[PDB]
Amino acid sequence: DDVTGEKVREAFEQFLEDFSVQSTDTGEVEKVYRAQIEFMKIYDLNTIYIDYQHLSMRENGALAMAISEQYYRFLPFLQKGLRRVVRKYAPELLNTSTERVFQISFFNLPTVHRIRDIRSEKIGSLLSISGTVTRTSEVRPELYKASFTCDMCRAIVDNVEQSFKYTEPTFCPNPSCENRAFWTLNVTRSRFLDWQKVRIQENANEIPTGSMPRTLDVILRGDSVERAKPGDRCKFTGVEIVVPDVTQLGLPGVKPSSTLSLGVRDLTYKISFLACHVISIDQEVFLNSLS
Amino acid sequence: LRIIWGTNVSIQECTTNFRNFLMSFKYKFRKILDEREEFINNTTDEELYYIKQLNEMRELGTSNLNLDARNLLAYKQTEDLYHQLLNYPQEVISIMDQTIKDCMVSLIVDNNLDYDLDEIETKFYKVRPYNVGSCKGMRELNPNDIDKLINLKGLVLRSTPVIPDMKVAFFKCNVCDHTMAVEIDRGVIQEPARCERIDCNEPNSMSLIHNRCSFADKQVIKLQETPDFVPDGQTPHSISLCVYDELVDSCRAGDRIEVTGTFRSIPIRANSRQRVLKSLYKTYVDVVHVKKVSDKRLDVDTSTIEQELMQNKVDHNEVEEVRQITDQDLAKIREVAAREDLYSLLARSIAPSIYELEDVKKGILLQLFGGTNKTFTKGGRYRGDINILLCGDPSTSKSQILQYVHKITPRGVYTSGKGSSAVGLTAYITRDVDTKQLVLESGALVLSDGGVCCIDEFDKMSDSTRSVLHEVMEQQTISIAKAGIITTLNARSSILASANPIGSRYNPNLPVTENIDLPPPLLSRFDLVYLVLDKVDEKNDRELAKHLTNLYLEDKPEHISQDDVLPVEFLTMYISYAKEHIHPIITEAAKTELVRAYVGMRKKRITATTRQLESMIRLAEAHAKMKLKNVVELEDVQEAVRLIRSAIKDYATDPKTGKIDMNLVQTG
Amino acid sequence: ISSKPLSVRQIKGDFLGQLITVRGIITRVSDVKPAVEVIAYTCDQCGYEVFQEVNSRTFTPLSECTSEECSQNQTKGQLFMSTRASKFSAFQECKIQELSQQVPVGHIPRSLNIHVNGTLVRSLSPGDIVDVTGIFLPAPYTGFKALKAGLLTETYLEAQFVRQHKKKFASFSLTSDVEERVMELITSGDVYNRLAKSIAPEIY
Ligand SMILES: Nc1ncnc2c1ncn2[C@@H]1O[C@H](COP(=O)(O)OP(=O)(O)O)[C@@H](O)[C@H]1O
Ligand code: BEF
Ligand SMILES: [Mg+2]
Ligand SMILES: [Zn+2]
Ligand SMILES: [Zn+2]
Ligand SMILES: [Zn+2]
Repeated sequence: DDVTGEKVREAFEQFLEDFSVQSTDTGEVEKVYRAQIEFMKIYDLNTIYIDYQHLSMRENGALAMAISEQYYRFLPFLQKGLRRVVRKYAPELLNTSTERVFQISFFNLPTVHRIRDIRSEKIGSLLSISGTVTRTSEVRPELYKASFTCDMCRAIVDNVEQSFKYTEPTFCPNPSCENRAFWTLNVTRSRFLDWQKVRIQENANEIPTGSMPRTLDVILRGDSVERAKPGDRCKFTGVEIVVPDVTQLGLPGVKPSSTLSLGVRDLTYKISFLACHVISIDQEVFLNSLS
Repeated sequence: LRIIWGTNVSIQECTTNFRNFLMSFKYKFRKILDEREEFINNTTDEELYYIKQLNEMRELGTSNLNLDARNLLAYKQTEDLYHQLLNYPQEVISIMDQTIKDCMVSLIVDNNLDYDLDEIETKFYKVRPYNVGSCKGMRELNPNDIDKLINLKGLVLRSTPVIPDMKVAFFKCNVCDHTMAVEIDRGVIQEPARCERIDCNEPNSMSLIHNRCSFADKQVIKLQETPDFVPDGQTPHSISLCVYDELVDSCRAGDRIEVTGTFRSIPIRANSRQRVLKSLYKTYVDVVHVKKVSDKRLDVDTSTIEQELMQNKVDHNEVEEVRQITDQDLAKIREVAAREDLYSLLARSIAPSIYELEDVKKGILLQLFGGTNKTFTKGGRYRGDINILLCGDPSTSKSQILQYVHKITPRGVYTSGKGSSAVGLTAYITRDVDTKQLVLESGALVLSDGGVCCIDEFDKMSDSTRSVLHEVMEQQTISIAKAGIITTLNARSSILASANPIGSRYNPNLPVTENIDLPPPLLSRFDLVYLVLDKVDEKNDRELAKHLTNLYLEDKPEHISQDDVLPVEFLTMYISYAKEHIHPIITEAAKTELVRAYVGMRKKRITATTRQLESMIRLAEAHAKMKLKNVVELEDVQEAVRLIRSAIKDYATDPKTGKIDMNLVQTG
Repeated sequence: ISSKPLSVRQIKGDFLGQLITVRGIITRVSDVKPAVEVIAYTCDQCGYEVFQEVNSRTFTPLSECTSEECSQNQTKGQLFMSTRASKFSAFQECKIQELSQQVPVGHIPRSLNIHVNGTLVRSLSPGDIVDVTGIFLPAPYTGFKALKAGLLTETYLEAQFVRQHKKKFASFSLTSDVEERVMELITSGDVYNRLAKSIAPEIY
């Protein structure tokens, strides 16, 4: 286990629980986060808007630095912390009516880095990227939690959550099996997450002199899917993630490899972006929007 | 003894000799080596060179030391280090890195600086040698020259997106939740079967989590060879450069660079045949140093790379993007600007070999300076590029002028008519051999961004090809909408064009427009249109013949000119400095003069349009920059109008007919 | 038999393995690339250098140190390639072509592959008319497997010596013998007019 991850998770829980600030001149001191929990419970939403400045003011920004610098490891800890917060306050919306996959979509980050400004050191961190939507994919279901039927000692077992790579349960409903031959999925019991791969171009203004617009592929999940418009300037907030690449095998330079009987896997990757918050950069509707 | 097996490198001797060279290097030694005793200046040659440089490097906090090879050559005791580094760059460079760390620690400790030593201790100091011998070409590299530091130079055709490079991998036994750390050794990160600790032992216990791993940045750059010497019947080659760390995104496409790196050969895998390598190795060149700035060419425009400069500062690439100006050199710039015949001197220092084409040489210089790049912060912009057309009789030296401009300019592409196509310029789609996936490259116009695109034999070019010129010609950008690509490309390229009047020889009978034979839209965009005319003048022809013959007197002749001309290095310094610091503005008197000239001009021969006004504005701005002024004055506008009148030979042109009288068309 | 220059058509399967001289034009010459003769692996666990010979277009690397100790002891040493320690050779896959004189009536010229190796590289350029002498060696069949019927062999010519029919201008050295043939021309007198009338004497 990791002590730092659990400690940061409980610190996040505490900071969320005791979040306090004056609300303007009216509303007195409003626990905006704790009240917005039930505000989004009213519609049973699935997003929790974590403004960066809230996380940044407390603990002299140490919590914000920890979250931004190592988001990928901390995210499941934050999920467990949010579940515990729901358990302590406002537990009425936890069940889907299994449990709603609440989305933590950060925003109001300090700076937005361009596609050309993407760097290999900052992978696994949180940032914002601004580009032009050029190609979007379909809303194809993505396997997040799966139900597996064991070829041996046959039965149905759910809650075998899917990882980035395929995962199957080593333990069986009848333990005498302990075999993983043909664990079979089923439609009615597995759980899926909405998925979408959007291709973005570099903006015209930020194009370097004498260079082509570098592109990028961005993954959209949850309620943030099907939000972008082809040809619409949009900003994406999330974490840089690497995905396997089978094209860059003939490129010059040595290649990462493993040894384990060769026991060798050709290891190449290309950088992509998993996004959480995306925004676009009757006359009564327009009037309502009008100040 | 104790040498590394397979090399003559001994750690103790190499470290000692490099330390002695670092402590005891005097630039007077190099000047003696380079036959610069006549040019020696002990006012700065006696001081410790690399010691002062390392003091500056410590003060600034930069982590990269750009070491010169000939510096190692000059100092006698470290002469062998030159060959050792040339033959064994990897181990020798690591040794130099350690020696720099030790010597910097010693320098800090001896001076007894108060700040804590451990704060700066944890930092990798990298030495980036360069200028390691002559180019030698690249096709001549025998396989015995593997892993030897070499010097290459050429154009940068294309650059790949940054590719992450795994160096440290993170495994995790899922049941025991134990994180794993394995480094890289010659490109392999071993998979552990059992766990690192003694918690559990399983055959397939851990799983790789790629995101947790540590990735370094690697970018592949395609360079096209431009050797000084090329064997007969050889087409230009292409070598795949590989860069790392801060050098990522340092080089943009179209940059004539001078790259130093390590020659490398790598086995290549058969297609879909798992883990079978072809015997014939694939050769690629590593990158340690890049020399963008050269004294034979103007510096890269600051305006175009201004946005990228902040990103470079973030990266701290430590590449010399723009050459720095010495203080005494700035004083020399000021005194040269103080000269009375600054204009003639600068004009004639451009293409010194060309004879008696002063008006044309001028226009070329005014193009080289350029107008003010005004930035309308509300929206839109105006660029100070000036485009020149040279429609003239044959054998008038126009192609030579284009060649000289192409050599001088930082990012220029030479093109000749039918050797061009619409898709050939702008941008296109192509398939790389290595990735085997479709990529986008840059045409001549995009590669000429921030420079001059010398377009030769303009008239022979098709009307179809010339159509795309308008977009980059007027608003200095190209917006393509083709199969798969929909975007806008900023091509701030000043077009220089040479053409022959239809008939190949100017017809006195037909007007200027009919001889030039260009559509009014394309013709009007050209700021200056030069009617170079070859007239049979006995005195002028005699002088030209004498000059050309005197060129043939000796094998490597110094140019035969009566008047003194500036060094090309100093001219590049002047032009770069004037372009990048000074941004002139217009005055009320200049405004009135511009309006009056535009009105009087608009009163058959081509009719002046508002493009003529913009050309006058840009020419006045360019002239202001040449004198080093921060404002433009009415005499500069009058000079611009005079240049416009002289380029088309307005005095000798008939007023209403448009025909040219040959008696009055005589020149100097 | 090596003295007689042979056209490409006359290089039948009988001449395989011999030393032959083929006369024809050179059309395509590849760039010089490093070809692996023996590849050297380093196993740091047992401190042994193991060398695997390569004698084909392809090969396969190793996983277990095949030296005595790692194969014998329980220690299983990981071995890594070393390019500098390995053996390479300058290699060029040229391609000679039949001349117009050698082609029979009605046919078209056919080509033969040449594998120039070692220090002999860069001695052949496109458009050259040469008599390359080499060893006519066979190679395993490389085409489609369906067309294969038996142990079919693709053939090449490992170049040994190159003789240029027309010497290059850039390769002139005034050796004493060239000096004498030349001064004999000088002493002939009126070298300009004699050389002028010399070209195409059949034209009056
Ligand atoms: N005024 C001149 N000054 C210098 N060289 C000249 C001049 N006029 C002709 N030449 C020489 O004659 C040739 C003609 O130049 P070139 O650019 O090839 O002609 P064109 O203008 O037809 O393209 C070149 O070798 C050039 O050096
Ligand atoms: F005869 Be020239 F190239 F205009
Ligand atoms: Mg010409
Ligand atoms: Zn089972
Ligand atoms: Zn374990
Ligand atoms: Zn071994």
